[PDB]
Amino acid sequence: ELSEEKYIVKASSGPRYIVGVRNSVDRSKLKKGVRVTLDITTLTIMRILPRETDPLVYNMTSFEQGEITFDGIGGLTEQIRELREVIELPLKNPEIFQRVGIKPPKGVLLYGPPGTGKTLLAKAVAATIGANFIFSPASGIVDKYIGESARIIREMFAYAKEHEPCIIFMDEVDAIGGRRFSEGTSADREIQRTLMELLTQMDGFDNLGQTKIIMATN
Amino acid sequence: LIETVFVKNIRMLSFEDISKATHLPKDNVEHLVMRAISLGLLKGSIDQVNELVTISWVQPRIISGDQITKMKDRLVEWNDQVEKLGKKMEARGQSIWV
Amino acid sequence: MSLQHEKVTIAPLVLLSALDHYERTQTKENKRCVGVILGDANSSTIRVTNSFALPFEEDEKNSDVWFLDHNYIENMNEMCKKINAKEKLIGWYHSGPKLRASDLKINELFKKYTQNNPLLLIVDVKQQGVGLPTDAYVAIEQVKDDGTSTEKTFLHLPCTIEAEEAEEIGVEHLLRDVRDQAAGGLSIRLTNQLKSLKGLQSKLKDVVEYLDKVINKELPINHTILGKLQDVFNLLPNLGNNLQKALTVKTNDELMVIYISNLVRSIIAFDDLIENKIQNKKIQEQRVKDKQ
Amino acid sequence: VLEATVLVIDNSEYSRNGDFPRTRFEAQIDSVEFIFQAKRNSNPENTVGLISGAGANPRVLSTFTAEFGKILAGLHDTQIEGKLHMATALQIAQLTLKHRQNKVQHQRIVAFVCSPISDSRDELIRLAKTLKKNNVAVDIINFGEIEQNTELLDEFIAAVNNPQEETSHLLTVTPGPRLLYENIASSPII
Amino acid sequence: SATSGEAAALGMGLCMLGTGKPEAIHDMFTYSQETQHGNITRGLAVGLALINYGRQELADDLITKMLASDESLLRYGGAFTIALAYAGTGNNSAVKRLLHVAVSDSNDDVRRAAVIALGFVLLRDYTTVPRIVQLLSKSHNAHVRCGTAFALGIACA
Amino acid sequence: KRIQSVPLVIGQFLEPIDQNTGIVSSTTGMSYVVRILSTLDRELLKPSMSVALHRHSNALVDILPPDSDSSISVMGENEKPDVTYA
Amino acid sequence: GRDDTKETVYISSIALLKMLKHGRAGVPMEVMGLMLGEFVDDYTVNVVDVFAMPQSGTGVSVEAVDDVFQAKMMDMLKQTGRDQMVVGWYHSHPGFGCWLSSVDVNTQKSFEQLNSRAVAVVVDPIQSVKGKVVIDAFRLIDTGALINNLEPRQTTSNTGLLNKANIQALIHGLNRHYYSLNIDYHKTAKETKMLMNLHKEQWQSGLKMYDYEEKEESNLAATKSMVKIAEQYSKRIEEEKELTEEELKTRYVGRQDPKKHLSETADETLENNIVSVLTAGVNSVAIK
Ligand SMILES: Nc1ncnc2c1ncn2[C@@H]1O[C@H](COP(=O)(O)OP(=O)(O)OP(=O)(O)O)[C@@H](O)[C@H]1O
Ligand SMILES: [Mg+2]
Ligand SMILES: [Zn+2]
Repeated sequence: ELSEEKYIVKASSGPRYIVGVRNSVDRSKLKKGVRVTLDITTLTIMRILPRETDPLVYNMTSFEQGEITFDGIGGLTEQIRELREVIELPLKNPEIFQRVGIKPPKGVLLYGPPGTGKTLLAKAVAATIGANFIFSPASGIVDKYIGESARIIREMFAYAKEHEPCIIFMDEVDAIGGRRFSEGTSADREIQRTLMELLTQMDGFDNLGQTKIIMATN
Repeated sequence: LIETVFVKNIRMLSFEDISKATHLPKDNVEHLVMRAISLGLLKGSIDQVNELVTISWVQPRIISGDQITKMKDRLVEWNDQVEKLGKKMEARGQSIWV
Repeated sequence: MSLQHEKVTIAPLVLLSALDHYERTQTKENKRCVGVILGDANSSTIRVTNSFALPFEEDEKNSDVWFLDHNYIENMNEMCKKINAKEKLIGWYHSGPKLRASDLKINELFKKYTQNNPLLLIVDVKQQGVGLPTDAYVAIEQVKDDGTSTEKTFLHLPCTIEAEEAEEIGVEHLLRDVRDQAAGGLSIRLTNQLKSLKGLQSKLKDVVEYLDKVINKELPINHTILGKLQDVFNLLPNLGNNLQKALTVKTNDELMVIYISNLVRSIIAFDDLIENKIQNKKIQEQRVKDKQ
Repeated sequence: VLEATVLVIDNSEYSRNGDFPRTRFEAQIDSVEFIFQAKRNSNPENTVGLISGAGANPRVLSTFTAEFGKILAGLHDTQIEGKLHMATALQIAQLTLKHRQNKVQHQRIVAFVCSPISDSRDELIRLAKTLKKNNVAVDIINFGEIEQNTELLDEFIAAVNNPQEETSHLLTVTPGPRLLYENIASSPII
Repeated sequence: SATSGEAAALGMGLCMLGTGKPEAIHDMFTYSQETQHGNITRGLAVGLALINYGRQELADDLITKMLASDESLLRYGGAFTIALAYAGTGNNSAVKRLLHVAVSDSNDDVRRAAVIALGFVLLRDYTTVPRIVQLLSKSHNAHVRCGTAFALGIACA
Repeated sequence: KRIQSVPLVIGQFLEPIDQNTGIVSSTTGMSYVVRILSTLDRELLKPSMSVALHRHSNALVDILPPDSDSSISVMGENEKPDVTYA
Repeated sequence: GRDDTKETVYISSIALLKMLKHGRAGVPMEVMGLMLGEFVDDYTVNVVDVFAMPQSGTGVSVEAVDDVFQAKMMDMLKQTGRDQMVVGWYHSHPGFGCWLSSVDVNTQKSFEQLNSRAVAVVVDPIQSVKGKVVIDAFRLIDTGALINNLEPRQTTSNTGLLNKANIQALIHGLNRHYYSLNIDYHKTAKETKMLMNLHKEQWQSGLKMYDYEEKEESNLAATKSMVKIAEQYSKRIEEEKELTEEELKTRYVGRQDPKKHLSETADETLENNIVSVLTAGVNSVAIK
């Protein structure tokens, strides 16, 4: 906010601009981050559009539904308890987690032999319990263009902060989970940037507010 | 007290004058001025080591016809002083008044 | 009830529309011209921004024969709202030259159309004045100065002419022949000082004249005015003793600072002279050895 | 006929009385209704006005208009207070007639009086001759204090008495058990 | 009529040239301050300039009037009135006033007229003119440059 | 001061070549050699500045408070982490 | 008569101020309003004042030509004078520049089929600055006069040829569809005398000395800054001995030149100090 009538707005194209605002837009609701509309000719702020949801995030959270419930899962009853003590308990009883003093857990890395229920459990969690589920494939994040393999993760974690509680669930993470090479090629180097971006937005210079991450691999 | 302050004028006073003009003893004048200041009649300050009661702004009074002439003459003198100062200022710095 | 009468701000467009109105309807002498003062309010500083013409009529007779159209106010209101809904009626103005009898009476007609207390704006449209030709007069009810029934009368407010971005551009373009854009800072401040002194002298002469009138009883005796004058006299400081010494010591310090600053300016001029002489010598050498 | 008219209704304390049921105020409102309707039927181009002669100095309630909505809303918001300064009201009505939107409609005034005319007689005759000079036609419908008003009403009409122009018609109908607009329909109008 | 008005004013000025009739002066000056058409005002100004041809001291008035007038077209006529009153004389009152107008004025048209008038006044001292106008010929305002070009053209004809 | 309209492109000053020219890098991506406006405080043209550029000409026309172009912001109090040395 | 190039549109102060106020209030919508004036003659188009047409929900297109509003405003402006014609229309083009578009051309055609001499003045509140308000009227070319190639322009005077057509305006087509006109704001002595009041201070502010503590803190701070700047000046003079001109031409581009700061501080503090002394003395003498 350079002045009352001079703003520094970015553009989806990429260039920055020094843009004069209209007369009806409430100047109070103009801080770092708010999306605005720019007139194509004179580049003048018009509207105060709310936060954005990347289409590659709605395409993730808008999975069908899943008809299997916790009854359909058999044999797995102790591990169901262990998972539910992190998925359901913090989201519906954040008082025992206070007087006892435990820091609420964030990640639950389901793992086992291929074909025991590591994905069916996630489908049950999506159907049962609740909270805004975000199913995440491993390779469904990686894009050809530079940086977009990390911007997608950034929007994935930003959507959760505005939809608390969130149960973000990656899958087959051994695609972007590999032990970072020391002499890998160019392809394996851009992925490591994505692994850094994912890594920081769990314990970095910020606290994950109410986001739980479920993580499955073979 | 108020009428003597307004007649005798003088921003200062004395304990003896107030005692004579109010019939109170020279020891009760202090409490008299206490009441006067507290009630808002004056805004002065006492001094007992040397009895030199100091007076400031006094409660206003309705102005009679005679007082108008004195105030008018004082206005005339003030306006003449202002006009002379303005004339001197204009004459001295006419090179930069643009 | 809102107390919003502390400060009044007028954009030049309202006033110029007033002048255009007066020169348009061919108003001769004694014929006042009246319009509305559309603007924004509900804040401490009442701000006038736009105006329009009104079909005000009045014969120079009994003060109650004044006529003014009621439908015109609302009809202008609707169109102006269509153009801009941020400008609301905040009263009325008359084309000077001074307050008249019906000002209190007609103000009540605008009570319903206005939301707050209607604002009166006197406009010296024919320009007999020397200072600002605009002054505000909000009608308020206060006790009589003569110890009689409380009266609903006008109160003067400090009015300052100030323009916004839209109108400052036009004002600066229009008078871009007489304004001294060079001027100088200290010179313009000293000119302002002299103008303020002359204004003080004029107001003093007016007060003296009014007192001269009241001693001859052409006007009644107002005890509030006399009390204010006596307060003015009481507040007059006596200089010609402790205050005198404090003022003298401050003036001496201030002159010492002036001395230091002038010394700095002189040394800056010295460096400028040295550099300029060096460059002149270099130019002379250049021309001499390139000619030969 | 294109005829710009103003209706000087009276809301004085005497006009509050109820010799005509319900009240002289309500009867005056009904007469205003009838006059507006008749003028509309004669020609819709004619514009009518509403000026109240009471409530301190007279206050204009609406300018020359042909729509009943605004004036009728004004009729519901004019309290019965003050006296009838009919001289100032007539002067104001004359002032309004200068600003007809149609500058061809002839000037007409119909005034309702329900209180004594306690005005300067010479000034009243001067006003009447001024109205005649401007070709202004005035009609006065008297019901109420007929014993006094009729001393100055005939003088007004004999001072106006337009022979060839719009002739002024006086009505001093004594309070009777018939509808007021029926009484005013024939004699003053036609 | 704005099409015949300019020519009518110019012919009226030419017919009474040099005479300085005290009636045509008043008539044309009064009429110049009424006509809304722009062309007629300048035509009357030039006619007034032609009227005062030769009458050096007699045309001291109409110079205080027109060079202090409000309509920017009338000062354009004041410049030419100075040019034709003190024509071929080099009188210094006219030259000083012409310079003051040529530097201190808003309408550049009047600046050009004033510089052309300066060139007209010193026609009997053609040696000097390229010395006074040398400073004129380097001003930022282009109208002054055109004026001094015309002044040279008139002087050293 | 008319070129300072309010469509503008933020650039980054790189090197002052002359008194009235400079090498700016517009946000569009490519560097330019442009003429600096003769009203700016030329003492503020520090390298890697946040000067503004005219839309179609790229002539430098305004210098900005150098804490404005920043996409990264100084950590204030809403993001103040809540751990201690203890 | 094939018009002429010396035609000039005379805009009064009221018209220009209303134009700018209405243009700045609708950025970036291209608001439009009519233009009340009179046709003095073939060469002059007087303009008295303007009033605003409402901006319908169209956005950035000048197409709301509502007739009810125009008729009502014209008819009941007559009640208080302003008996004038519908000479032209003005619409603001904020940001782009002064030039007509196809929609503007169609609207001006509509106006020409009613008056045939209607100007199309185009304000531009965004790129206007205090002294160079950009304004220029337009009027459409005839039609098939391009067969004669004599677009209506008889250069019987140089007063029309002096103005130079804009560069980007020609891109949209200036001499191809609408020959440009001249613009001459005509003032009045009453208006220019008294618009001076915008920069006339209140009378009771000249003799007002400000609080006598800031006038000492400011002096002390200025003196300390002067000391530091003098030290920097000493080091500047020391460093200047061994520098070549190709650097000094660009040396003080990015760092504080410790000479203009010294002069600016000296002049500012001396002006403030002189004003303070004069105010103090003047009030001490005259007020008493
Ligand atoms: N406990 C269980 N009860 C019933 N069916 C089960 C159970 N565990 C797994 N399944 C079956 O597993 C299938 C779902 O895939 P599954 O859970 O075997 O994959 P996964 O091990 O998570 O895969 P990946 O190796 O890709 O990580 C379904 O057909 C479901 O019937
Ligand atoms: Mg699986
Ligand atoms: Zn357009």
